[PDB]
Amino acid sequence: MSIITDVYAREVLDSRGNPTLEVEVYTESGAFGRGMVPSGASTGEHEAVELRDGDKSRYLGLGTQKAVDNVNNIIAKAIIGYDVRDQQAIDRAMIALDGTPNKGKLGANAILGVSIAVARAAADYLEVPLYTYLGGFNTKVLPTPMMNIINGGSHSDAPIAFQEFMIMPVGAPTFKEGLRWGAEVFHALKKILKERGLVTAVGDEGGFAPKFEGTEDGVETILKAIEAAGYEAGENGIMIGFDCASSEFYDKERKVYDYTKFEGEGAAVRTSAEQVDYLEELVNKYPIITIEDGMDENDWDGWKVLTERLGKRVQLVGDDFFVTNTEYLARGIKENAANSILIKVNQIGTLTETFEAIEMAAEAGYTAVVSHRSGETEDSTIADIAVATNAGQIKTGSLSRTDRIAKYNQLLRIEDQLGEVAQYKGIKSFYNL
Repeated sequence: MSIITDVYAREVLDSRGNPTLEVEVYTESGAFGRGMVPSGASTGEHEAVELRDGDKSRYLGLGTQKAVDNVNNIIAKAIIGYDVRDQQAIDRAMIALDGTPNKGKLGANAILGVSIAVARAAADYLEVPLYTYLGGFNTKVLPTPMMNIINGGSHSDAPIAFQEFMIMPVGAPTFKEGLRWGAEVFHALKKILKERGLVTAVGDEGGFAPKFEGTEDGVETILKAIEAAGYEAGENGIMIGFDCASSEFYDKERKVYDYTKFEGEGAAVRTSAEQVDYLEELVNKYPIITIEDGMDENDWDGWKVLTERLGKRVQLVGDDFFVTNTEYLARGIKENAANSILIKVNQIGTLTETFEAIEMAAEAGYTAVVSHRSGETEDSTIADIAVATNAGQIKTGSLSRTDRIAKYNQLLRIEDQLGEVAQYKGIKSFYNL
C-alpha cells in the first residue's frame, strides 16, 4: 500500500533551455511524487557528477537520455518494492547501486531525481506538507532570503570581479513582508537603471548585469534603490552580501587574486593577506552581512585568516570551498575556516546526505544556506528543505523569473500554512554570529 510500484524518468528542460530530467514515483495506493533536478556545474573531482549524454548533435551534448535510462532500467527495478517512507534506506541503496564515490556511474542527476520524487510521494502518501515530512513536527523558521540583485564576474561585461551582489531583508517581521521589501527594491533598482540608460534585461537568476563603472558604483546603486524603496540600509532594514566566487579569478600558479581578469589592466592583483584586507575594507565601508567564497576553493589558510578577521562580524559562506561535501565541511570546522556552508542538493545527490551536511554544519555553529542552481525548474523543493531544517536562510535568486519566484511562492504557502506558528528570524538567523 505504501509500497513503491513505479519509478519513471523523462527528459525535460531547465530554466536555461538545456536538458535535465524529472522522476515520478507511485505507490500501490496511488500516492504520487515528482522530483525535478537542476543543472549542476562541477568544480572539482570531489562532488557528485551529473551524467550528460555527450552527443554533440543533440542539445550540444547536454542531453540526459543516459541518466533517464539509468533510472528506468537500473534504479527503478532496484527501488520498486521499497516502502515509500524508507528515505534513508532508499538513498543508501542507490549510493551502493552506483558504487562510485562521485555518483558518476548512474549519474548524480538520476539519483537525486529519484530521491526527491520518493520524498514527495511519501509526503503525499501520508497527506502531510513536504517540510513536515522532512523535518518532523518542529518545523517553523521561514528563511531570511538572500536575493541576487546585481551580477558581476563572468556573468557580466562590467569591470567587477564579484559574481553576485545580493540584498537580505533582515529587518522584516515576516517572510511575506521581507519578500515584498525585496521585490520593491528590485523594481526601484530597475527604474534607476532605466534612468541611467543601463540594461534592464536579466540574467539566469533574474538579476541585472548593468554596465557599471566598477564595484563601488554597483554597491552604491543598490543602496540608492534601497533608499528609494524607502527602507533602511542596515540591520533594521536591508543588508548586502557577496558571492565573490574568488576561485574564478585566483591564479593558482602565482597564488594571488588577479582582479585584472574581470576589471581591466588597472585592476589590483592581491595576495591572500591582501584579499582579506580588501574584503574587510568593504565590510567597514558598507552594510555587508554575508560574503560567499571570499577566498579560493583551495586557499585553506587564506580562509583561516579571513575567518579570524571577520568571522565574528560577518557570515562567511563556503560554496566551492565545501561543495556540499561533509568531508570538506568537517575539515573547515576543525580548522576554523568559514562559519557557513552553501547547500546545493545536487552537488551531493541524495536528500539523506544533504540533511547530514545540514546537521554537521548546524552542530558546529555554522549556518546552512539552501541554494538554487543556475539552471532551475518549476520545482520548489529547496523551500521545503529550508523550512524543514529551520535553516534560517535560503539563496534562491532575484525577484524575476519563475525559476526563482516559484521558491518564493512556495515559501509564501508554507508561511500561510504554519499560521501563528511561523517564525521569521531576520538578523537573528545568524546564530553563527
